[PDB]
Amino acid sequence: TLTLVLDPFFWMYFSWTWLFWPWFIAVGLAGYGIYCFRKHWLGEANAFEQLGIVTSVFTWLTLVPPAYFNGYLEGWPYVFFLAYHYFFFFNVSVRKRLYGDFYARTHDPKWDVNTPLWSRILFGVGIMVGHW
Amino acid sequence: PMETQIISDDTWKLVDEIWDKKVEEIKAEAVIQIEEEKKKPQILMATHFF
Repeated sequence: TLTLVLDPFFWMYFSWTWLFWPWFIAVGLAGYGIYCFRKHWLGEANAFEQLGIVTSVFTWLTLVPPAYFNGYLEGWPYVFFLAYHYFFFFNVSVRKRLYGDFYARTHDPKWDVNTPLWSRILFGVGIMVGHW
Repeated sequence: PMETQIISDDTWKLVDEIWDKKVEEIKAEAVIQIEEEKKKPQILMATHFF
């Protein structure tokens, strides 16, 4: 560790790889998101991890598409990235206001609409293909 | 004595049924009263959008 810290070439190559910083957080958030998403699929995810999955999806659907295919963001991407966060937050806001909390109330199992998973992932893939 | 039998042998069965019902409910609720595993908020209720 000490011969790495005082190393000139290590720091110089560190600065060489300092050139590529915005794309590293954009990819590590994907790993953190898939980890939290597997945990939420298992079912022990706190609300922070769920909003983190939401944030990772919104970043790679409204911050990344013009960060890679243009190399730079100005104008629309920040506005629509926050607009998605703003638009996801009515089923969460209403269901904290007109409820005690977000705790799932016991209900009739045939009321919730369920669809085959291949159709769901087909819809998601089509939506991303349209946005990209 | 002048007194023949009174209210019934049927409403005694009714009050015995009530007694037995409440006794079984108390006995059941004294054993399986606490089984709590997890309470995760459904802050991603997917049926609303997805």
